[PDB]
Amino acid sequence: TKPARPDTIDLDEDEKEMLSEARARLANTQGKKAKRKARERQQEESRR
Amino acid sequence: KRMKKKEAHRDDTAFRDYAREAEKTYKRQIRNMGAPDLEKYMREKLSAIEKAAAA
Amino acid sequence: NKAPAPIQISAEQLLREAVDRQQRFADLEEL
Amino acid sequence: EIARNEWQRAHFDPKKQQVG
Amino acid sequence: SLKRRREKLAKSGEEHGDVTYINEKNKQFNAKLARFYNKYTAEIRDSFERGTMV
Amino acid sequence: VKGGVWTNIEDEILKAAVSKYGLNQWARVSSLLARKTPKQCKARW
Amino acid sequence: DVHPNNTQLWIRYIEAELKNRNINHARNLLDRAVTRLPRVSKLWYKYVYVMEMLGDIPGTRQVFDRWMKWEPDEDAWNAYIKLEKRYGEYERARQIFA
RNA sequence: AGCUCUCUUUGCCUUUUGGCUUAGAUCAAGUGUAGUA
Repeated sequence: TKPARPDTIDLDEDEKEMLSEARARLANTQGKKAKRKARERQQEESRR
Repeated sequence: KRMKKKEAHRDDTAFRDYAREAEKTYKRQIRNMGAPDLEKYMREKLSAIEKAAAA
Repeated sequence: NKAPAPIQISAEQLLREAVDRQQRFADLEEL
Repeated sequence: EIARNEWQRAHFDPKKQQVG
Repeated sequence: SLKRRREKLAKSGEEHGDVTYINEKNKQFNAKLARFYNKYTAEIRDSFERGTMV
Repeated sequence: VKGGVWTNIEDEILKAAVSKYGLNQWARVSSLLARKTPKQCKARW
Repeated sequence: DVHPNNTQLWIRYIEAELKNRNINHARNLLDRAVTRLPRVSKLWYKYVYVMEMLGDIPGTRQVFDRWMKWEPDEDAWNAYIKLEKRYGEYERARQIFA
């Protein structure tokens, strides 16, 4: 219920890694099978 | 007539159905014909009259 | 330095770095 | 037109097809 | 037809406005969601912009 | 520690994860965060 | 065979036949298209436009006669009257008004 | 008046979220120091 805590000029490493993981997970779209199929299509084109 | 035709063009911009667009594109293509070659049609009319009278 | 940062992070910021971090033939046989 | 299409098939060259 | 396709892609390639999407298809879907839902959800957008009342 | 006072960084990550995931999926939203449970994120929202 | 009554497939196949200068093939195709879908005015409009572009004014007239046999909307009658008014031919436009 | 150039506007959907069930079901975590030189 309390409003917030203001930030710092010198961020701690926990906010840095949390923001980096949020950026990494905020853009993930595909699953394992779609990623595997894209990688296999790239490998098949390379082999051809 | 020009102002009422352009007003009808503005009123007909929204997609109503496919026959309306068909009429619009046909009118546009007939406009892009230009003037017909009436002298040419005169020549094939005379030539067809000649060969049909020979026939 | 525990003063508030001048550029406060928002969610659309996270969206902005989320967006940015995403032939001739010799013969007829290969034709 | 069938004969002309046969002629165009028998003389096709994949040289100017690369440019659009 | 090719000229109209190229012009539509060029006009869709501009990042004018707030970004919410993550992909190109996401951008097109969010544009469609706007084009239908502004007239019903502009009040909610106002509430989100102000940071206060519904 | 699981809990604690809420920061602005945690609040903005919560809002971004709500944007990407919705309101019926709080375990993923808590998995973006580090010190907050799904119930704590839901209560903060 | 998969999509018999698709007007877009008919239009693209007539166009693909025309852009390779296969005129008689495409005219057979347009006959098939206006036989299968006589109530799609797009196919009739393309058919009269194609046989007006290639000269052939009596052919355009007999295609319009088939279309008028199918009793279309007022737009096709106006198009037929405009066809006959363009190349002189006012009395035949009078029978078209009849 | 028409033709062309650039811009604007309208129309435009142009690729513009394949299903189902018990929201299918679940899901904290190593550590993290430093009297005296």
